[PDB]
Amino acid sequence: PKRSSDYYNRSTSPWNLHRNEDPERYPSVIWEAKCRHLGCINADGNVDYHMNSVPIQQEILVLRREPPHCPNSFRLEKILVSVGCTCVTPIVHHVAHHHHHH
Amino acid sequence: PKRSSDYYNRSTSPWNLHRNEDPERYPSVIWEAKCRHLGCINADGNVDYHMNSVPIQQEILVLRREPPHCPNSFRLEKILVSVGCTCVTPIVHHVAHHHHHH
Amino acid sequence: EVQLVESGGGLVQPGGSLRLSCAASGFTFSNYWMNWVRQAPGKGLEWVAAINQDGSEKYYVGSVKGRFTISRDNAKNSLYLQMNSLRVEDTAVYYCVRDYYDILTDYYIHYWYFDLWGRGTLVTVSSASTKGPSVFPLAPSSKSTSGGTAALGCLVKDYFPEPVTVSWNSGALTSGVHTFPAVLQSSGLYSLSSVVTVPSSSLGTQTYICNVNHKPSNTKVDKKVEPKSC
Amino acid sequence: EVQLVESGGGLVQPGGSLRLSCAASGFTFSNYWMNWVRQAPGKGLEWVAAINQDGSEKYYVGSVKGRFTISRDNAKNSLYLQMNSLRVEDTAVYYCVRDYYDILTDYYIHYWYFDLWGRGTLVTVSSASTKGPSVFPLAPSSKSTSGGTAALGCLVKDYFPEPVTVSWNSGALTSGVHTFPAVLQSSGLYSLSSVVTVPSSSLGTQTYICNVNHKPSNTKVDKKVEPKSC
Amino acid sequence: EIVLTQSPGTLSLSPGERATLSCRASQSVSSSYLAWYQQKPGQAPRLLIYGASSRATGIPDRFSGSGSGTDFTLTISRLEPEDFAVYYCQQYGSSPCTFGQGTRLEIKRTVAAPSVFIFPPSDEQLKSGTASVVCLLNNFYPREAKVQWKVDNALQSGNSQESVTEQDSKDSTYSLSSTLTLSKADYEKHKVYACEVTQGTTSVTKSFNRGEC
Amino acid sequence: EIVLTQSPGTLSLSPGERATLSCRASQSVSSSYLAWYQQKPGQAPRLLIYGASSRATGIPDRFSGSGSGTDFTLTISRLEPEDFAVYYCQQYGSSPCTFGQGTRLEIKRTVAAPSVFIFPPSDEQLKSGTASVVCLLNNFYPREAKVQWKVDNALQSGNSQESVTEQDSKDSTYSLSSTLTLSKADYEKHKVYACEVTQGTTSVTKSFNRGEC
Repeated sequence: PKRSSDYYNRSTSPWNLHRNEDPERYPSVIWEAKCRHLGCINADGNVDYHMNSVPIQQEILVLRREPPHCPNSFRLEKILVSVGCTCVTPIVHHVAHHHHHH
Repeated sequence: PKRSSDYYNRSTSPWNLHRNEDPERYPSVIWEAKCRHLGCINADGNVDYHMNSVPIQQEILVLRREPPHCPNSFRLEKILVSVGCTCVTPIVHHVAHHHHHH
Repeated sequence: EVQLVESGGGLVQPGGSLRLSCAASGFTFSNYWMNWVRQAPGKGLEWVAAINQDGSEKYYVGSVKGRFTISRDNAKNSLYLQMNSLRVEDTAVYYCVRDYYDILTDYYIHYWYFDLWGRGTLVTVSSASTKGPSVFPLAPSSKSTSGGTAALGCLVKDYFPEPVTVSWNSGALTSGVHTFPAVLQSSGLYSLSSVVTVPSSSLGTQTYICNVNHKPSNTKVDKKVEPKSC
Repeated sequence: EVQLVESGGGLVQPGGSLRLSCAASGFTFSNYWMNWVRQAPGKGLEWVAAINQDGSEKYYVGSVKGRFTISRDNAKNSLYLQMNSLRVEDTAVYYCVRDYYDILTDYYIHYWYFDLWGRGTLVTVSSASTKGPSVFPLAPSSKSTSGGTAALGCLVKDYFPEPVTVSWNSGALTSGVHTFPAVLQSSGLYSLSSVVTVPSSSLGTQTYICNVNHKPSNTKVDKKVEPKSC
Repeated sequence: EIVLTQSPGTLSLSPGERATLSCRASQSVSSSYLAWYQQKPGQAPRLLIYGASSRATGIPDRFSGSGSGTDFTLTISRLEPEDFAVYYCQQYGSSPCTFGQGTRLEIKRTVAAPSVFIFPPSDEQLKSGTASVVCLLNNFYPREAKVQWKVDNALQSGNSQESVTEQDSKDSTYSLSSTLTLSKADYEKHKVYACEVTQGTTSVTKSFNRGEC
Repeated sequence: EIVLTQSPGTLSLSPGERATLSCRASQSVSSSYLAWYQQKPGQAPRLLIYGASSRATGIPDRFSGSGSGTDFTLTISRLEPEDFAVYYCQQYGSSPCTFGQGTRLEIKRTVAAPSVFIFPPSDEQLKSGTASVVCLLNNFYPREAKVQWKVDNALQSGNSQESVTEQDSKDSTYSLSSTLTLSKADYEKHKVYACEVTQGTTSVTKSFNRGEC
């Protein structure tokens, strides 16, 4: 059993996971990432406000029993969930080919 | 119809999305994020190697027809997929409460 | 036709609050990132805060951390800057600016430079009270000591905050008029002089009145400048 | 009992390659982040590269970008540093180090400091060729000019690379021996002296031989130092 | 943060001449993301150049930019009267966006000596307890002039303030005001008030005797 | 990058004395993540302190650390002979981890004058075309000594190299070698070879005459 990732704590754009519980859901327990700071944590450990922590969104397939309280075989649905956070700036940067492909 | 996020291009840990296609999959077209650089792009637009771009992993529910080539009603499965990348360092940083809750 | 008009500026004491507004017109406001850029009197340009199209991203300069808040209302074509815990070094003209962008394929590319600027709004952070000027004459001699040319004027002293306007003979005298930029005195109040060179033979035949307007205190001073005859 | 032992060091020409290895023993190697730290002769410590437990993260100092590669084999309890396009300023003793960590609840906390160090491996990057030393006597006078004490020695000249060992009378003479640290000459070759002060009355009754070993060239020189009698 | 250093601080040239303005960055600017702005007194800045060398919309051909990495230039091939303003460079290759401190481009004309006038404080001001003595230097060139105050031949220090107008749009000259502030009691204790204006190898002293014609 | 500046470069104290070592950071170190290492000649560094004030395993009570932000101290309440080594501070609050340049802690003893010896080149070396003239300063204190070479009374410059031993574990002295390198042809053109050793207000010159007893 491998140790669950600590990226949420070591990221320059750290996040906390919030539990979402509903009986009309599969999985019933869903973990949503909420960015810790508006800014990003620089190399020195300080918050820089010329950078922003933004949540990465993903469309997840969840099972919904129609009519309610009837689990067997039906049709599922899609829901947007925040998986983690990334650090952005207002600039689209361009960097050489030798730094690429990793 | 809202413009799909450009975080993959403005992130300090940028990524590219690779298409995964299989007839025994729902959704059949899956987008996997692959980190562009080993390092992270600093504020100046340069690659810093005392930081690392790491992919954020998420467990997605995918439909698998058993026996193959029979779509109607059966039992689905879980698969780990890379959604995007984040910037990490070897240090777990600690920052004051007024910079928190955002 | 495209325009940005800022409002909300004024005098505020240190530790005070002020909200700036910028009205955008002639373009699709929601298509653009916007910024606030400031300029202290007689100094350079300085970035303050940035905001993206839908306000999901907000960026700030190091010196305004936790004190200033940038926001926008895309339905009201408005940009805002909430300024709390104001400091004396926050005194500046604040400009509302629009950022250039491109659309390559179906991808939006923001560039952090400004293709449109407002006219700016003056923000004065000081503990000095609003006061109208004390207008004193800079009287010419009745008998000249500079040939055919005489200088006369008005010393516009101890007013706060900026600005003042000075006219001569209700705007009928403009030629050879020099209204000097205001200097901040050690008292924290401004002072300036407005001068004019006229023919010394006109001193007996022509009345010279400086009209000093100070909108912050709603004071207007009309001072007749008479020759200092012996 | 815990240990880190580096190997792979040696002389390499500028533009060359070298692979360093570090063998870990006495602890669970896979539980730790590891680093390479270097020290140029007579200088300070400098971080080179870091690697996490499973090698999913690799960090490097600015000066080794694209040239050095850190890797590990958790089944073989080994750490590696692949050094390509080597430069003269890469000349240093390279240390293999283990990073301290904590386990708070079920969470692993890495700290970027080193609770265990290897003994290091010398990496010399130079265009100078491996050469054994030329051993010359530092002969004492038969008739002393320093009272009862005479100094004698061996000048160990023009050898490359480091290290050399110097002993006297096959290790039987240790008291009052001073083997000086090597100095890099303008030729790119090293030179040192090894001296000993003995009673001047012993010069006739005792033989003095310096034993110079130079493992890089597999050369051993035994030089009898005879008094310079007139 | 990238620091932008502009050179020279002030550039004095005549219409028709070529202007070369320099912007030096403390570190390399990504993708040559350097812009230039022109700002005239009382007005907002206006974009001239972007991407180091591209002209903004409506910008004439006489304006051109060049450079990469850390060194950038703004060139005006033939100066027109309207081009005399303050110019700022700005980088957008590094977060946060930063500006240079500016280069003021002023009109070079012939040396003109100023008409010096001295004004005693008004009797009206004297009842408030303060005496302001004003010295006016009218329509001179260049901007640099040394103004010194003397009270009964004793040179004054720290009790004056100067103000200079913008360059005149018609004759390209400057005017300067120097104000000497004294208490009424100090003003009444002395007789001779002198304003000494030095421009090169020439000094002009304009004076008055308190309570005299 | 956080730059760590250590002070003093060299600290000369006797066993029993208290040692105070300083580490100054160019910027604040997060969570006081500062470590100290001791390194003896020919050996690898050894961790003493972590988290600015905590002792590593097996480290005696005489070693203590303090400080936060930018200023940190390493204290040795009572120095023992084994504590004389080089000490490095290291920060791990900012990426990348960086080290100070070190403080060498050396044993302070009484001033001892060196026994000076001069050696002409061997006749064996002379056939190779090079002459190495050696000057030995044996068992002196302090480490600082001025060694000058004179050839027929002409002061030499740029043709010598010095080497100093580690502090002697028994008497706490240093020994120094100074080597003068000349071609055989230059060596044979001159007669008097002198090595001048200055220590304070005293100079000792040890010499020889080439081809003389």
